Amino acid sequence: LTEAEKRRLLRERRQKKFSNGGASSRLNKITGQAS
Amino acid sequence: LTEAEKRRLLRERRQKKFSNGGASSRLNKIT
Amino acid sequence: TVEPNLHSLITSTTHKWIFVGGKGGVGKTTSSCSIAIQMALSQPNKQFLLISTDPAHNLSDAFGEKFGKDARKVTGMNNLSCMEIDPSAALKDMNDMALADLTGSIPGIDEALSFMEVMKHIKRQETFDTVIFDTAPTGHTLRFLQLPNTLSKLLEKFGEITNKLGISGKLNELKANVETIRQQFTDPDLTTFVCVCISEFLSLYETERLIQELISYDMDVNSIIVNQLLFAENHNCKRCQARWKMQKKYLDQIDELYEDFHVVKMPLCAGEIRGLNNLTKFSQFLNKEYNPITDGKVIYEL
Amino acid sequence: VEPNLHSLITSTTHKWIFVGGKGGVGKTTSSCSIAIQMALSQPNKQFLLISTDPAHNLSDAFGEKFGKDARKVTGMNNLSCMEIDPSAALKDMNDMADLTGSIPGIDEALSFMEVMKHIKRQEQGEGETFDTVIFDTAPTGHTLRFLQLPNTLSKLLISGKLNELKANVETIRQQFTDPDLTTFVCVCISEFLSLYETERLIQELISYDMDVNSIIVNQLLFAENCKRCQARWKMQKKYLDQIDELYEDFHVVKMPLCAGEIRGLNNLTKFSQFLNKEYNPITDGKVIYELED
Ligand SMILES: Nc1ncnc2c1ncn2[C@@H]1O[C@H](COP(=O)(O)OP(=O)(O)O)[C@@H](O)[C@H]1O
Ligand SMILES: Nc1ncnc2c1ncn2[C@@H]1O[C@H](COP(=O)(O)OP(=O)(O)O)[C@@H](O)[C@H]1O
Ligand code: ALF
Ligand code: ALF
Ligand SMILES: [Mg+2]
Ligand SMILES: [Mg+2]
Ligand SMILES: [Zn+2]
Repeated sequence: LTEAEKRRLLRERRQKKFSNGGASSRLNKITGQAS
Repeated sequence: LTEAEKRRLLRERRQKKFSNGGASSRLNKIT
Repeated sequence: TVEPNLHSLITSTTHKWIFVGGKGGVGKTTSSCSIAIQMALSQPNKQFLLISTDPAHNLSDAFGEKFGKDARKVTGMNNLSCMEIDPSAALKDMNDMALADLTGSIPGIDEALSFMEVMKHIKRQETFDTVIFDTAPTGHTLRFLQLPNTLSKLLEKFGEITNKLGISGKLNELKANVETIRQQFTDPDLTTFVCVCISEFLSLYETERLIQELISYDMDVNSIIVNQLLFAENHNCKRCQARWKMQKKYLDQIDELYEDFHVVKMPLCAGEIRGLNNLTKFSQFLNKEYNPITDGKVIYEL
Repeated sequence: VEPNLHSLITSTTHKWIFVGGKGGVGKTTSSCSIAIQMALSQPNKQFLLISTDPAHNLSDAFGEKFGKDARKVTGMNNLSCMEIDPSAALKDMNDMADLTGSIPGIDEALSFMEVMKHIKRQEQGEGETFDTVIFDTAPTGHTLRFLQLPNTLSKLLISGKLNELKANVETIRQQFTDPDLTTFVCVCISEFLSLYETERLIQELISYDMDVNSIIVNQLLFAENCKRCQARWKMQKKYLDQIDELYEDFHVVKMPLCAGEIRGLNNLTKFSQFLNKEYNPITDGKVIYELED
């Protein structure tokens, strides 16, 4: 796994976490788990 | 000193410290 | 000498406008919540409103409940409310009641909208008895506090353009409203600006410059909260002791620089301070000064 | 994902590096540190650190006076700092408006003009510009307004010289949205207010097509290696566990709370090493006590 391949994989992964309701889900995870 | 007297005095003293070149002086003593 | 607390302000029956400001992350939101709680608890018959002017709002996050563009009571308080100014909504409403997207993201729109909110209160003056502002960090709050002046000039210039480019009634209304605000903001019994800082060079120097700038606008400042203090002279680790030595070095300068001010020294607690209960507990030390010997256990009581 | 900024420090493509986050988390401290690391790593290149916080701290951080015109940091050959005083800048343009000097937003307007000025100098092959600019930004809320500006302006838009500004706005938008050219480094502390704010900030930046791939978690206690410290570390660790999960696709760079403030080239340099090679509490522990005056 070259650095170029890994850079590209990580980039796609980051973007995907914020797509398709993933954004609101992440926020709920933060607030939901707080006191 | 009454409550009102102390208030006016401090107001004046606070003001005096920044009057003329007071402000510039205060900056130098910090730096 | 000058009492190391905010008791006078907390019990004030004159103040209408209380700004809480200073450098980023020093505890503006924490302190402004604390002052407001203390005012509301000390003055049960008055109605208080805490307004956030930081575009990145934290009132909801600090109290752990949802506030927004419309003022709403803090759960567990009879006489304290919070409002987080909402630009999208504010402009949506203007657009409806008379583009609003593109001006909704123009730098400066936050300070503009916050000031407009002040203008609405003035016009209703002629509500809440006292408004506490949880302000944006230093740099942008100075822009807000310059508005009365910046604005009277812009309005004057706007009228000149109109004369040249062939309404006067509304400009005058606007100008008259700005004037009332300038008058009230520069009245020491009606408005004060409480500074918050930490005992470190970057905060101290910024606080001095902020205060000089405020005094030059004829804004009153007589109070400074020094937050997140270690008091490590009162089982403290090597890090705490070195850091406290630093804090004390600046605390000594603070004592001399601000001898004519209420300097209110607040402890770093053993956790973040959130929710009504913990904010109230912390807030007691703005009213009655923290004594590291006697009150030390409170920092573990969150 | 390596817990450092080594890839960024040694980048040969980046021209614009923003450093942002909630108030007081360490934006100025980190931006100086990142800038020092890059200048040390790339002696053949010239770096400019610009403060877009209207309440400037670069002069306070290094302990010498900067201003609207770039000045080299004492002890470096290839790092400079800039802090614009809007009232001065406007007076110089007038000579070459006190109304405008105190209009809310004037700060972001002039910061933006400086960017446009740099773009133009480069397009015109002026021999003396900087290769890379690092922005020490204001706290979150106003930094978002700044970063919204290319687009907000792009929509908004003698008329020729109007459209000349149009083309510049587009050029900036193109570069800010190019991950080889521009990146935004978040700084946070491991507490709820900062965490939640950071996630919201990142969600906004990504919606702007701004690259975000690195986060600095600052002021960490690492107390497992004093009751207050022990309790505060437990809190930090709780959020740190959330951070590790949330940002597992990011460079997450964990920085220690030092035994004093970090000011002056020597101290900032010493701190900065841990952006390049990750701090190891067991190994590097001694360093948090090695700050000079
Ligand atoms: N004295 C204190 N002890 C412990 N935590 C504190 C103290 N003052 C503030 N905090 C915490 O430090 C962080 C910054 O405080 P905050 O009120 O958000 O600052 P500002 O509003 O000026 O940005 C928050 O996480 C808050 O919980
Ligand atoms: N890791 C650290 N250890 C000790 N002091 C720190 C650390 N990071 C920042 N500081 C200090 O904390 C304060 C806030 O940092 P600063 O860079 O001004 O923040 P921001 O630019 O985000 O407002 C400053 O006094 C700075 O010297
Ligand atoms: F308080 Al700052 F950058 F100085 F957030
Ligand atoms: F970081 Al702040 F008010 F939340 F300065
Ligand atoms: Mg705040
Ligand atoms: Mg800063
Ligand atoms: Zn300790």
